[PDB]
Amino acid sequence: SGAIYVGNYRVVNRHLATHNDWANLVWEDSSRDLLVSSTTAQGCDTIARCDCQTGVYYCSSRRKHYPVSFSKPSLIFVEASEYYPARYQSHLMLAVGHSEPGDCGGILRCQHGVVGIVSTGGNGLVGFADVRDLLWLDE
Ligand SMILES: NC(=O)[C@H]1CCCN(C(=O)Cc2cccc3occc23)C1
Ligand SMILES: [Zn+2]
Repeated sequence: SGAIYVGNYRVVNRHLATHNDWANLVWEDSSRDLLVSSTTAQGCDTIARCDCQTGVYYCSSRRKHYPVSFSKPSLIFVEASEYYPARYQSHLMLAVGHSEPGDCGGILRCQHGVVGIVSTGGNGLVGFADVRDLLWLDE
């Protein structure tokens, strides 16, 4: 579990979105596993606007932060799940690192701010849904 809070927005994994998130929907994309909903309170996360390929993520299943090198956002095949059929997930970045299903929502950050959130994993890999292209999150 986990979310990004920036301005009047809440960014979460689309497969973990709540009834409240869907009742206050701003935008959602199944191909990215992202959903953004509106909030009454003000968010203070800084979103990174960069092409960094190194950063640090939070891994809830270990209660620890890990440094990682990660790939550029791209279309990566993801096996079928209870939430989606087998498909290519777009805007996804992979890294070598520990992850378990409950790790989704953990933030990945570089020196510039929030890069994205854990969205996939398995076999010593961890996948992050990128958020750096969503320029509208700031205004
Ligand atoms: N974006 C998707 O389509 C997700 C939906 C839920 C399932 N999923 C996973 O990758 C499950 C998983 C296994 C093992 C380590 C994992 O770390 C994070 C997630 C995960 C794909
Ligand atoms: Zn950066």
